Parts: sequence; structure tokens; C-alpha cells
Amino acid sequence: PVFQLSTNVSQSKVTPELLKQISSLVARILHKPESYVCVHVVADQSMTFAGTDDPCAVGSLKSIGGVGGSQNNSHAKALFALIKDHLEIEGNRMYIEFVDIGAGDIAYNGRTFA
Amino acid sequence: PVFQLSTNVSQSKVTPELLKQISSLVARILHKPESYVCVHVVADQSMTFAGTDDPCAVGSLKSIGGVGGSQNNSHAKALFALIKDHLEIEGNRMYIEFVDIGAGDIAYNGRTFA
Amino acid sequence: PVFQLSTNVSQSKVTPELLKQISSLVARILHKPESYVCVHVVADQSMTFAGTDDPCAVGSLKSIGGVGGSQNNSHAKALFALIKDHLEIEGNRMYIEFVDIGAGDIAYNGRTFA
Repeated sequence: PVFQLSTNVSQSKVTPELLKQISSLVARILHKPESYVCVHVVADQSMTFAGTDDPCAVGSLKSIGGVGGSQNNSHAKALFALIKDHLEIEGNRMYIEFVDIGAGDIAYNGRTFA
Repeated sequence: PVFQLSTNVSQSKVTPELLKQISSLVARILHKPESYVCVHVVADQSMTFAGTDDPCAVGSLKSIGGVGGSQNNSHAKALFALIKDHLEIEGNRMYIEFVDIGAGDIAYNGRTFA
Repeated sequence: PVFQLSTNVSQSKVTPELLKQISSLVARILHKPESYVCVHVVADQSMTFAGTDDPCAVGSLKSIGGVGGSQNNSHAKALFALIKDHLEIEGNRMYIEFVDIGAGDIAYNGRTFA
């Protein structure tokens, strides 16, 4: 399970503790061990949303399962909640994409999972 | 609708006006309100194309619909045209990926669209 | 064929020769001309794996075909091998995603391939 986020806010707000809290939350919402969670947050990007350069973000959560349907709604609410409290990005200027990956299409330690 | 572009050219060329013109163009070619368009351009990356570090770019346009078939051809011509005039990237060293997203697989303001 | 890699290791290790060796290897493992290969490596990112900020990486290989099934296993072994020798990332802290792209969904030089 991989969570990636791009934002135009300052790298000052992207603390190593934020990455930890994201990691923990992703493990919880996907019901997978945190030992497999990878988090990547990218700051101070050149980004617009709705034509303006005000604070915004685009992210994605990629997983083998756990990313289909109304579960994505509940999971979104939590991720949006965490990202705003820490990065102060309004919900109406952020997207998070949910991407289901096949076991044969992701390699860990040199081999696919299936 | 999200447009993302990575390039090895200097951040000097990535002006806030470029991002605006991209935003406008993406809204037009997808026939969606610009209020939902997010643009992300990343510059001065470590990239090769055809084995060389000359100017190049890889991008993607992700959307709920509007990204299938020969429409992608017309849309490509316009995006390639804009990116070259501003970033001076030859067409034969750029890729743009078109990615259809399901409504249940992208969250905005804390909830999916379906 | 596009190979992208994000890592928290220093940009010092991402030499222009590394990008060349990656390019060469991607051409070989996908059996496609290196003239179409694009490589993008991003360094010194804010990333955690398993909750820690030790060296880690996430990448993806996107291609029209050549990315399905047990072939992904053999290809992974080679990519993991190259990335570690040069970037010193342990296999158990790296993911590589394999993504099949439709010919109508990627544009080169202003037009899709189909």
C-alpha cells in the first residue's frame, strides 16, 4: 500500500511526524500491516487548482484491494481530515485517487506477490 | 481532471502563467469546469529520453471520461503545442498518458463522486 | 515505455550514468527500442517505509504490453538488483508497480499510437 501526495504548501509543514501519522492511518484504513506501508509527500510544487495557486493537493492511495466503492468515502474523510489539520489544505482544493493494483503487477523485494 | 507533467527543463520556464494556460486548455479539451481542474508541473528533474539528458517530458491527464479514443489524438496535439512553445520540448521526446478514472475512485472534499 | 522512481536517498547517488544504465536495462527487459525509453528518477524525497525514514523507494514501469504476469518477476529481480547496487536501497523497502497502457491512451509527438 502506497500513499503519495503532491502539494504547493511549504516543506516546512511536512514534518517526519506527519509522514508517520499518515503511515499509521493508511495501515488502519486499509487493514494491512504498517510494515508494508510506503508514504511519499512532496511539497512546494508548482500547482494550480481552479486556476489559482492557493494551497492545493493531489494524492493517490494504491493497494491490492481495500480501495473499491463506498469504503473509499470513509477513507477519504479521514485522509482529508488529517491533511488539512497539518497542511491547512481546504477539502475543495484537494483530490485523492484510489487505485486497485493486481498482485502480479507490484514487486516487493525483487518478486511480485502473485 | 488532473494534468501532471515532469520535465528536465529549468523551473525558470514554468511560470505561474504557464500553469494558468494549461489549466484553461485542460478545461476546454475535457469540456469540464475549470473550477475542478488541477495542474502540477515539475521542473529540473533527472530524466533521460532515448538514452540522453536533452529536454524531455512525461505527463498524464486523468479524468472521469473524456480520455478515450481518437479524442485523445486531438487533445494531444493541443497539449504538445502548448508545451513546446513554452518549454521548448520537441514532440519526439515527450509522452502524455491519458487515464480514465472511475467516479468511485476519486475523492474531492472528503467524498467520492459516486 | 516509462520508468519512474522516487527515493529518499541523496541526489548525489543519482548520476546521469545511473539514468543511462536504467534506460538500457528497461529497453532490454521490455524488448523495445531504447529510442522510446524515458527514465525519471527523483531523489531526496520525504518518504517513509514501514513507519521509518530509512532509505526506500517506490517506482513504476509503464508500457504497452511486456508488463503482465511472471515476466514481471524476472524484470523485478533485475531492476531491484540495479537499484540497490547504485542507491543502496534494500529490497524489503522498495515497491515497483507494473502498469499496462493501451495504445490509444498514450501520445507521442502529438498523436496516440492507436
